Amino acid sequence: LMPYFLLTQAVRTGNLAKFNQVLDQFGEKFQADGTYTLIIRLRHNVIKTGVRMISLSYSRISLADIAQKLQLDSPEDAEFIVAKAIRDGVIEASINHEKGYVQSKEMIDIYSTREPQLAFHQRISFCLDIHNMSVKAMRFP
Amino acid sequence: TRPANHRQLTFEEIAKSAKITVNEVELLVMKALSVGLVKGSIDEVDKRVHMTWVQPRVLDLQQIKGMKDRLEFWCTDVKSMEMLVEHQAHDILT
Amino acid sequence: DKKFHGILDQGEGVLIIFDEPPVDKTYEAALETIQNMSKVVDSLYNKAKKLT
Amino acid sequence: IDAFRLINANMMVLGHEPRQTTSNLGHLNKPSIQALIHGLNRHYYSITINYRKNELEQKMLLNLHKKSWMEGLTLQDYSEHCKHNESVVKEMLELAKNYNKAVEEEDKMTPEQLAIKNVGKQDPKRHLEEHVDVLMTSNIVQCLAAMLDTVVFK
Amino acid sequence: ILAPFDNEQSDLVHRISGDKKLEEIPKYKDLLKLFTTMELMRWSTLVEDYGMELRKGSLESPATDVFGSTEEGEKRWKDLKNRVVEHNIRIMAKYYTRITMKRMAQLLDLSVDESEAFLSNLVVNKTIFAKVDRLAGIINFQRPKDPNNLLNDWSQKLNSLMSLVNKTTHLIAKEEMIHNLQ
Amino acid sequence: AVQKVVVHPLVLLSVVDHFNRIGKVGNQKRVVGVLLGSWQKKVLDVSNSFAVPFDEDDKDDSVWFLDHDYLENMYGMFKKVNARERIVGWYHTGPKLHKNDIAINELMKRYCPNSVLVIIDVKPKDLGLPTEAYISVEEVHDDGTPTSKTFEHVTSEIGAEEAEEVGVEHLLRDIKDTTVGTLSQRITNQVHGLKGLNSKLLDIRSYLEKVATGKLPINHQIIYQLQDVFNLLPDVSLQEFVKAFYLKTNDQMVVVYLASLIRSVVALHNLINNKIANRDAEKKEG
Repeated sequence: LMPYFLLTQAVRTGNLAKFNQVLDQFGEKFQADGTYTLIIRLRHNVIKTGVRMISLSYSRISLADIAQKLQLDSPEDAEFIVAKAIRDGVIEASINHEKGYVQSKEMIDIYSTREPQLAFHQRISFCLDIHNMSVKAMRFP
Repeated sequence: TRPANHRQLTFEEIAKSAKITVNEVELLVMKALSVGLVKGSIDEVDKRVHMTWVQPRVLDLQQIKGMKDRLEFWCTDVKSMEMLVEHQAHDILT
Repeated sequence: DKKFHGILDQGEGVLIIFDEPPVDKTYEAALETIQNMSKVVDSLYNKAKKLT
Repeated sequence: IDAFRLINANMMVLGHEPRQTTSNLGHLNKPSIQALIHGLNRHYYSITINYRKNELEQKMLLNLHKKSWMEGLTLQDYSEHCKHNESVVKEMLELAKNYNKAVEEEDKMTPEQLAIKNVGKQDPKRHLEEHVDVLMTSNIVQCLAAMLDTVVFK
Repeated sequence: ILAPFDNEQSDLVHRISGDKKLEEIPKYKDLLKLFTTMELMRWSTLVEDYGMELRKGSLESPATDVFGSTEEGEKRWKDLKNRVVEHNIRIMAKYYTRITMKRMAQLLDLSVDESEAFLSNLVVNKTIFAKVDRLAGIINFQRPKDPNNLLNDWSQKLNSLMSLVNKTTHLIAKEEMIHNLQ
Repeated sequence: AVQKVVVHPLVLLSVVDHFNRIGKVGNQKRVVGVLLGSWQKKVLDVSNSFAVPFDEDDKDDSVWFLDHDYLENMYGMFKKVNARERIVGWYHTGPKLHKNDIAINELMKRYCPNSVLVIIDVKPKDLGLPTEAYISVEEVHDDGTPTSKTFEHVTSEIGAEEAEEVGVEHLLRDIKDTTVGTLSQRITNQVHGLKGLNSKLLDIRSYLEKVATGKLPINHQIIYQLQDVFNLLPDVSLQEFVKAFYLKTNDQMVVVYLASLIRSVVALHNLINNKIANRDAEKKEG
């Protein structure tokens, strides 16, 4: 686990070339297990973890500050990941491209939204199934 | 006259429809609530009133046609939502 | 110290005061049943998992 | 009910057995021993009976007696139904604590003994599925009946 | 009038009403009429019509008991002022939702700070509920958060509706039997 | 004045047998009889009845007859054989509210002050409760006549009793909907009462048949309620009526989610209670 557990240590963080500090140290180990072709595409998932991480923490952050923290080396596409972050739907709110700040709206009443019932309806119907399976598997005598 | 969607008129509209100034319509509607001809609420800063109940009036053979057609598509709505119940809970009781 | 509840402002000193007893009875008195029932399924190991 | 009719005590003196059974329809219902202590069967006999039933009457006592009109298109004390959804669940915790107790004393003394012994106090196991039916139908009815008035009433 | 508000005062106006011989005074028949009815015009527009009859008639000595001891009068000028500054605040809570601070002080003809001292000692008395403001001047009446009373009062409106649709149904079927019976 | 009425199933049945006994006339007869009962605690009670001889001819249908000697002596027998029992009013078989029942009530009000009537059903088909009762109120008012009197329905239900509940539940022995669980409400008032609201929406559709073609009296006092119904039509779905609805679904389903979670564990403890009785007997018994 220790080479592969050190990989997901980099995923829960927002650093970018921390992925590169793993993929040179244990790039040979991943080809022994035959899994490298899925490993190489985690950089899409590192950057969507990070842009969710930064947008939830900072409300009104300059786009010429997020790139220096993600060691992106370029503010001119630091707008552009945020464009694909909204195109995918990670963060909602707008970008003042004239000024440079990326503002985010504060969250509102998620309790009075329908969506926790969808956390229930998956599990209401599931828990009635295992009660039925406890009936169907019982009376063999 | 207004539908049941809003029926929320403003004080400026009364200043148009009764040509009376702004500083007397509140004295007017407090009389109207006191007599009992209308039942609603009064805002003062957003300059609107939420009328809820009005006194029932009479009507001729034309407003029954309004109560004809507004009643008629309420028939099939009672039909449509019940039709699920005799189809989905049919085996629950024959 | 929660003897009074509210909020304090720094710019001009505005104390937005609000109150609600939110709900406590419905969820956490139903939450502790779940961890009681977890220990029941744990005690099912001492008459089923060991036994059959 | 058991309608009766006399038999002659003169034939009781004769020792002669009356009524000359010519059909297998009499000896269907058995008499009680207490009525047999009395004059049956030395002075009277029993009669098998039934009831004349018809749509003239049978349809119009069924479809007239147990009927209601609004008991179900209405809601039920809306601030207190959810309050009653804690008035059961609160002791259902500690009743499950007894269910977190009684299974733990199994692999023990031969549970036929666990029938005679437990007659002083309440068991969890039967009482623990008792409220589950109650905490279900109180909720599933009240949730469904509220979600039809959203459709029907505007 | 001078008694503090109570349910006992709420039928005290009825116990003194229904009197054939009380209404012989045309003034005082209107006095209790003012406080059974709707809003009372400020305080100044009333005293110009009623702060003068306390000398006239053949009735002056309990009004002299109002007038004579001036410290008894000052306790009775202001308590008569106290009941009529209160008489607005009952029904303004009842018939309004959200009024400005400037509008209420104008119907009381006194200072906006003097208005705030009036609404202070009534809601620590909790006999009129109110949630005032001192930045937008926006006060509001009978405005709790209402988590549960929405669907509760909605369920009330169903049962009032369903009791009414049963009222007409057994009233139509007889009405067809008084024209086309035989 | 009167809260409600209480009808036993005996007097419910004690009209049907008389409707059979005069059913051989064929042509036309309404069953009209004397209703006996004892109203107490402002609640109208109905206990016993019989039927009085009564005929009707169609031409000039204002000629009725009550053989009051049959009303005098048989009630005198019934006052003898049950002194707790007394008169409570009258009834008629009531298909369609016949015309003589405006002064039948005034003919025999010298016995019962609140001489209540009861309209019953002989051919049962409905979705409601097929027993109807009115009350007598009179008015010198509104618009109609100087002498005006119209009947008003006080609510009606079939009361039970510990003696007769033994009888009727033995007399049914038929298709039943007992074992009230999650399903009895679904069919007594969710399958059924939604279609019960049909014949009340369709009932006011039947008065609506006069728009330009029907009967000549128009409205006056029928539309004040109909104006109110579209006015008291409930609130639209824009407010926190949306939001507080999702709020309670997010509370009522959590109790169901806990209760269903318990249902799986209990039957699993039952599963081991069959695996204790399966494996521990095949070596023992064989």
